[PDB]
Amino acid sequence: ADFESLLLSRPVLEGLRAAGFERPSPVQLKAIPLGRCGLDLIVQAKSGTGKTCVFSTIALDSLVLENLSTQILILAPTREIAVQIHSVITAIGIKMEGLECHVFIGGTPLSQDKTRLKKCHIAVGSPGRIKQLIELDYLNPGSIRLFILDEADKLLEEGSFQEQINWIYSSLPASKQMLAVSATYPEFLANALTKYMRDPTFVRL
Ligand SMILES: Nc1ncnc2c1ncn2[C@@H]1O[C@H](COP(=O)(O)OP(=O)(O)O)[C@@H](O)[C@H]1O
Repeated sequence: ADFESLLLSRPVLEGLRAAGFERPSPVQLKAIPLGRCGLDLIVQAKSGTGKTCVFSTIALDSLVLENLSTQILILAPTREIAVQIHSVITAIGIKMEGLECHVFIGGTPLSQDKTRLKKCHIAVGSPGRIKQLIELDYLNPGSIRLFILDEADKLLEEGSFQEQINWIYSSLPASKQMLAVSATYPEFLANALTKYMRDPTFVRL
């Protein structure tokens, strides 16, 4: 089956092909329609199966491009992974004129993040910086409808970002979709995600 059978919009289809993604991987076949349906997803599959591309594709297909507002928030456990996500979104979104996707990490002045957030469809960042930006109302979360956790195991493990993610989650609108993707699903992650997803759909190979 091809990407067309997944009912993606033409700009996303064209972007996928331009970015070198000719046919969906098994996890993409399963997860993309469920993502388009608006369901909360837990996608658990090993590294390299295509999970980053899954959520990036669901995200881009969901965007109202003509509304220059932050509709999608994506968290990553490291600065490098935040940038990797940005690279994937920018590649697949290459046919979407005026797409604004930006990375929010430590080391840039907050005043510059403030300016960048005035033109930002998709915010990608680390939990600490994103929390700070929401607290300052530099990122007003009122237009966010899709909240994505990449490497959710690493995000929510002991000594990581559960407190900040709980806080961010609570700041978001009541009505929203969440996606969590992870290589593993240990008890701590199963338990943590009950805070955010009432009755998630699981996607596994
Ligand atoms: N449909 C596809 N066709 C070809 N290559 C793909 C496809 N989806 C992902 N890839 C590539 O496979 C690798 C792993 O994808 P990624 O989305 O990073 O997986 P994960 O997040 O599960 O580790 C990357 O190099 C990515 O560019």
